[PDB]
Amino acid sequence: AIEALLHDPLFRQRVEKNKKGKGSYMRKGKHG
Amino acid sequence: NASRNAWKASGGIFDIPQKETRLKELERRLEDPSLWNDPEAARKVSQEAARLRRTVDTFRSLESDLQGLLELMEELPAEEREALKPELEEAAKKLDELYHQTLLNFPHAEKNAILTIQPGAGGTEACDWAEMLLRMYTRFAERQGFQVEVVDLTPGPEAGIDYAQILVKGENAYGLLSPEAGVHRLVRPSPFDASGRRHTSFAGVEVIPEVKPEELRIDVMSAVRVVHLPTGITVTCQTTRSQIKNKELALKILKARLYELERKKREEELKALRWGSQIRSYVLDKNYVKDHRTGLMRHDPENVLDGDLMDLIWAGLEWKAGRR
Amino acid sequence: ARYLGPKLKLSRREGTDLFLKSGVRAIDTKCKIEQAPGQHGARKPRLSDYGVQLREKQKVRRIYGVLERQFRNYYKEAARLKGNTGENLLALLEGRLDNVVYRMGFGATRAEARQLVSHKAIMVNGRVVNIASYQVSPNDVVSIREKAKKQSRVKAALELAEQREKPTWLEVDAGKMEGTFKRKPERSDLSADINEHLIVELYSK
RNA sequence: UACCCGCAGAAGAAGCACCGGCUAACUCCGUGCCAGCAGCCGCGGUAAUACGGAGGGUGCAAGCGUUAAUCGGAAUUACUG
Ligand SMILES: [Mg+2]
Ligand SMILES: [Mg+2]
Ligand SMILES: [Mg+2]
Ligand SMILES: [Mg+2]
Ligand SMILES: [Mg+2]
Ligand SMILES: [Mg+2]
Ligand SMILES: [Mg+2]
Ligand SMILES: [Mg+2]
Ligand SMILES: [Mg+2]
Ligand SMILES: [Mg+2]
Ligand SMILES: [Mg+2]
Repeated sequence: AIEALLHDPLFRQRVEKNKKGKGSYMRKGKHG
Repeated sequence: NASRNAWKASGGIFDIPQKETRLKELERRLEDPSLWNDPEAARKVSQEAARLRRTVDTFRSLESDLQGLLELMEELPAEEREALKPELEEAAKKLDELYHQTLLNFPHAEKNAILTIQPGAGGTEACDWAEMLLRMYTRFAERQGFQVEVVDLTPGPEAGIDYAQILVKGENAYGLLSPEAGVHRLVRPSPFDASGRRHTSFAGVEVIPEVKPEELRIDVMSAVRVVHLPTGITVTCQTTRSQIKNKELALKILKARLYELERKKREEELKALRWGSQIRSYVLDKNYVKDHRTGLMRHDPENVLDGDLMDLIWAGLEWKAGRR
Repeated sequence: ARYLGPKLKLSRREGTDLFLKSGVRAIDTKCKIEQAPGQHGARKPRLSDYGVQLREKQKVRRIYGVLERQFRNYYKEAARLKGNTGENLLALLEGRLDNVVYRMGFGATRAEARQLVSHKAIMVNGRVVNIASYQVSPNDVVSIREKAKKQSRVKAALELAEQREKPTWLEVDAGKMEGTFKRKPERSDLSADINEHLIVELYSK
């Protein structure tokens, strides 16, 4: 059970978007 | 400190409504010879009596050292009452002993265990994470006067370790590591990604207690493995250089595994008839470590990792005990 | 079916004096009339096209003390009728019994007038009319009934009115406490600060 | 019975949705890509006006929201066009 659970998606690698980074450009801001 | 002590002592009081009523019930119906004629009943009473007995001896300290403290401890600690404040150190010790007792005593808890560490997704990063995890457990073992026997270790290609399976033996090993078992999450800016964006990798930790002639094959690769084919799980050893010893080691691990497969399945079946996420996380950016289960957070990750946090383990154990 | 809560708050929100309190004491003393109500009162966000119209609508509704469905109905009626629409709506609003009473001066406030109407004190052509929303027609005499003539509130209201500006489309007598609704009011005779066109636009939306 | 007349006493009688933009209405606390939200765009990875709680506000009101179902917007089957 341990092994397959690990394989399952909920435990996929997470990466975050950047605010001053390379892939930063926000077309519309969170707030107007 | 005093407050802490009080808090600790309150737990002990928590087992006063259990001990008295239970005791009364036992003497009223179980102690009787005409009840005794049935063995099962007798056994039950004995179990019940065991509960009582625990409460008797250890509560005295809680009560006796509490009530006698206040009169002499109040104003003076340094002069003349330097014994009298460290007289309550004894009480503290007793309390600890009680707490620890409560935590342990549960099935298979004394017999040593063999935790496998399994990595997660991320690939290269993940293997490093696994290695780190392994290191922490090793340090914990070192800390707690244990002896670790390194069975499986397997390097990952780009970096780190793919698979490991480490067996420690000594004084109530399994008990401590039995909670850990499950997913441990590494939330930190990868050293391998040039961007240095925060990542998340994982590690399974399988932790198991230690506990046919033609349906097993033993193959050499000086290395050794004991493949119990009917179930279908293999074990592979590489600890010692001598072959027979290695084989023996393999055998015990395999046996343990067999038992594990059995027991869990049985339990499931019974449940049928009648954690989701990561257990822990370690968030190095934030210098921050939430155990998601049991709601404790340690703010020095380094300390935890260098050598695994006994305190955290104790909390986890307590939770597990409660669930049981 | 009525607005029961704080009256001056509404006024503050609007930005004006809606005449929601008797007018003995000037509104600036009772509340911060300039500052809109709430924790974020001083802050003045720039209001959208939609918003302004809505605000205007609210103001009008507030003034006469009328809820949305009824207001909508009134608007519809106005639309149905001939000539100008906003003006028609205004006329309709005026025509209500409570409003008329207030104008006459038997109410200090419109709320008071409404209450009076409810509580069986107001006769319209010598027949007791109990409904606030009742339209008063041209040449309809409307009086305090003899039981309600003794009330000190009524005289106070009258006095207050006498200080206030008198409407041209009515004719009212203080001793007899009966007034005559002479003709439906012209737009010019009402206050210019209300913009009925906006309301019309809103309902079209 | 409708209707009228008398009696007492503020008495027996206010909720529901929403407040990132579209869309009227903003702040603090908790959480920390979780738990959750969500019509569309999209919020949440430890200062969230977008989650949950509060206070404040807005809109409807003896109702107020959600879903389903039609036309409208859709000049997006366009005869008008
Ligand atoms: Mg109604
Ligand atoms: Mg018209
Ligand atoms: Mg807005
Ligand atoms: Mg919502
Ligand atoms: Mg925080
Ligand atoms: Mg916050
Ligand atoms: Mg943020
Ligand atoms: Mg909210
Ligand atoms: Mg629908
Ligand atoms: Mg069409
Ligand atoms: Mg459609």
